[PDB]
Amino acid sequence: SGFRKMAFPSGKVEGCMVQVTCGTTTLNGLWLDDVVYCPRHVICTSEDMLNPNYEDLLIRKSNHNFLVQAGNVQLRVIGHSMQNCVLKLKVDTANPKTPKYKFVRIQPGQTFSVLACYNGSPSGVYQCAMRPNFTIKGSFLNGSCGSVGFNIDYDCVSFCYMHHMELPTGVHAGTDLEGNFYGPFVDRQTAQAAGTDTTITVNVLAWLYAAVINGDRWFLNRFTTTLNDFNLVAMKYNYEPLTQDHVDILGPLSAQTGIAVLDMCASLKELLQNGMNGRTILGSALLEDEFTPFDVVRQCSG
Amino acid sequence: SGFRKMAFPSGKVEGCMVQVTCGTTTLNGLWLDDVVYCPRHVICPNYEDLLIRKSNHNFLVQAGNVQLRVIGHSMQNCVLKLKVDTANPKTPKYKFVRIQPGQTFSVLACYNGSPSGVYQCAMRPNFTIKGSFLNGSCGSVGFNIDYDCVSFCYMHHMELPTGVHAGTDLEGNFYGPFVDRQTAQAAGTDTTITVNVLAWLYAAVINGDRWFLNRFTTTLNDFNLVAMKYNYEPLTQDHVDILGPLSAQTGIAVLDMCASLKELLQNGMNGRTILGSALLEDEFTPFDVVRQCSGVTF
Ligand SMILES: COCCN1Cc2ccc(Cl)cc2[C@H](C(=O)Nc2cncc3ccccc23)C1
Ligand SMILES: [Cl-]
Repeated sequence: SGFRKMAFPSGKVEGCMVQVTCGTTTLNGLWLDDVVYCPRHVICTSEDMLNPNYEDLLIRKSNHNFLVQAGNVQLRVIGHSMQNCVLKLKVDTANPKTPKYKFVRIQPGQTFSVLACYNGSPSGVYQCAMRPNFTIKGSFLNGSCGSVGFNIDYDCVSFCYMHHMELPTGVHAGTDLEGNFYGPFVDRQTAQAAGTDTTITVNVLAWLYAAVINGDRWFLNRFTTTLNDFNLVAMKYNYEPLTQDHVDILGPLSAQTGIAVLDMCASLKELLQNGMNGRTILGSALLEDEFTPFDVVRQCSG
Repeated sequence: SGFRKMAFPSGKVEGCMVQVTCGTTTLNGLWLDDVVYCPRHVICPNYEDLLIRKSNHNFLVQAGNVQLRVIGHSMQNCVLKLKVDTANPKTPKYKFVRIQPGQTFSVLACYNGSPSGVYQCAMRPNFTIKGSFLNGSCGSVGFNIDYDCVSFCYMHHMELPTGVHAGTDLEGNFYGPFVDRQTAQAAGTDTTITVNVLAWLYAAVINGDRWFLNRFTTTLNDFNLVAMKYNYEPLTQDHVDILGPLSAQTGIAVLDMCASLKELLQNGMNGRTILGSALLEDEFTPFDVVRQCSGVTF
């Protein structure tokens, strides 16, 4: 029993964190084999931030301008290339602690663990989700740039996020490990804003199935709904549209508990209408949307 | 910006998890130097009578794919200490510490000697933990990281009928009035960790949430009369002293923040949230708030 927001063990990722220094700027890098991946804005200075020409800034750099630190040992940079908004620093030593890894691009609603780092040193780990507005509600201070998000399904580390910036609302923007940003964001200090955020419907439904598996059935009702009538109601509460793919993905949880997806949808409809009325679901007074159907299956069963 | 339930990096602890098998039972062990620590119920009760019948070769210890050979065994309260032939090369700088209720820690939940997840939790005033554990999770450990030193504070033993968890410190002494036996046991009535809620209200202020603040103050005695009415733990002068740095950083006296908490308890949140929560959060200590709102590394 018990349902906690659970992060992956960070050990495999800690053994890859390095500190990257270019001039006055210091941030984190990911050392995998003989390459250190870090945000390309490490080469940017004071005025070179509203409209930086990264190709023009990088051509002025030599390998010895980049100081890379792995614990107390300094790594020697022997090459550099840019791939979108990531800088790839070729180093003269391959990381012996390199785990079995993959670079994956995630879709909104997917979850991942974050190893928050400062000066190449890991300070904490937490679980979070790619919001539908492509931002993450993380916990990051100055110097956390270059921190990474990951999942460790089986013995392999899937890197899915690298942190680049904080938006004026306090939420965070970053890229996949190939340097492509999530969302309409740019690694420029221009006026940017996160779009209106919505609730991840498929995730809330998965968390309601987790509550049923853990013995909580107070919110269930004798009603069902059509998928169309559910979406019309859900849109009014700023909930993401629920698709037929989401219904198919909730299939295993539906068969395990004996509650049809559209039956669970009717219960969510009623929760949105009534609120909780002094009650909680899995120790929460709000509807939790940062657990996917896969996360529920993983923690509630294996 | 941002305030998350943050666990310590588990790397140093992952390198210590092993699988312990005795007869039909399989659980986790903590391999530090040449000793593997695990719950004594792996041999299951008269534990002295059960242990005298076991030989070293009855305990199968697995470290990844490598098998460790047991060369001795002894009991220390409710922990079994299996002497092994090989010292763990991944042994970190460590200490065994006993924590007090209200103190927080990271839990590296494991199954079959393999770490599967890490989460943050607190020792409840009723000495239970609201964890997330399944069958096979026994022997999973709780820890804090202090500079480069890992302080092990918890070893999981059992789940109570309410779904909450009971375990011991690494010296085998249980937290709470629990016993390691299949019998009728219940967690006592739980209370809210007042000093922790106040620390989390200071974290909300640092993150720009000030709606709950007011012009009022209270006496420590008048606050404790109200707090006792709402199943909150008594707030002591030590708690007030510990909240000092957060009070000076935000400019809100502890008894001023206590007057805000009094109004939240009597009047509720009124459709509003604090740090994305509609309930008052009590599993962040004043030190957890300071460490996260300053970014200290390990
Ligand atoms: C206060 O001045 C911040 C200026 N930042 C402007 C900016 C613009 C584009 C890009 Cl890609 C990076 C940045 C930098 C940035 O977002 N850094 C930070 C990251 N993550 C949390 C941060 C919390 C606080 C501070 C800074 C954070 C620096
Ligand atoms: Cl995905």
